[PDB]
Amino acid sequence: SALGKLQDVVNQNAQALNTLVKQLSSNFGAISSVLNDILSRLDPPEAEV
Amino acid sequence: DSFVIRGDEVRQIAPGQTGKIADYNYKLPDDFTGCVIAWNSNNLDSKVG
Repeated sequence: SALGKLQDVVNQNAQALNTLVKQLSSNFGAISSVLNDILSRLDPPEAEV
Repeated sequence: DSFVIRGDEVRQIAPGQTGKIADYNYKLPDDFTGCVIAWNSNNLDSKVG
């Protein structure tokens, strides 16, 4: 518990990157989180929306 | 563009719509900025037999 500042900075950066990667896999109200499946299942207008 | 279609297939010739007429006869661009104007021609375009 002596190198707390540097470890905290590294942990914050890693946590931000991991949070961004997890947020990549969020629906945001869409049908699915993967675009290939959305393109396959839906017609071009609804898939585009 | 002029063409004689069936009454049931007037909806097909809209932007981003699919059907036999849409994909094999007349395709409307999804970004169509125009007017689909249709009227009955039963007297003019139907012949006995």
